[PDB]
Amino acid sequence: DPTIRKYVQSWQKLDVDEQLALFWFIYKEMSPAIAEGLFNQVKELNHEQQLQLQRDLIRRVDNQLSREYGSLGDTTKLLFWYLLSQGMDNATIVPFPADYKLSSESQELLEGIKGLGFEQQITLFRDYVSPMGA
Ligand SMILES: CC1=C(/C=C/C(C)=C/C=C/C(C)=C/C=C/C=C(C)/C=C/C=C(C)/C=C/C2=C(C)CCCC2(C)C)C(C)(C)CCC1
Repeated sequence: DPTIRKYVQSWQKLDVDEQLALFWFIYKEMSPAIAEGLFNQVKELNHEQQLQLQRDLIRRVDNQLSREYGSLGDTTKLLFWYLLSQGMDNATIVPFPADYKLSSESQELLEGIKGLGFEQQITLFRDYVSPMGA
């Protein structure tokens, strides 16, 4: 389980967009009210602002939405990130680009994360999204 922190640290060394790409592809290889609430504030924005929030959450930017995120529990935070992925498959959230290919480093992490067990993956994801926001 020290290997989980290494995934988190490796994940946190990538570019912000690279991080979001890795998170999205993992989603393709696979408290709710509070999450649905924050999720509504997201899809109520313009598609561009939807992108800037997710970046701002990874960058720990200090704004109102990041503060709300940062004030939630780990479970809610991860559920929020799930509803974002669902909102993207349903075209509710700004879509993901087809022509994006993962860096050599990212594809290594992904296959490495494909090796972990479902519960270690959940543990990984919770720790990755837990310190985001403000
Ligand atoms: C590419 C790019 C972009 C974008 C991107 C994005 C936007 C992404 C996103 C991504 C995402 C948005 C992702 C997500 C993910 C999610 C996930 C991965 C989730 C998971 C979850 C889970 C795992 C859960 C579990 C559970 C529950 C539900 C609760 C408790 C119990 C259990 C455990 C069952 C742009 C446009 C700028 C362009 C350039 C770059």
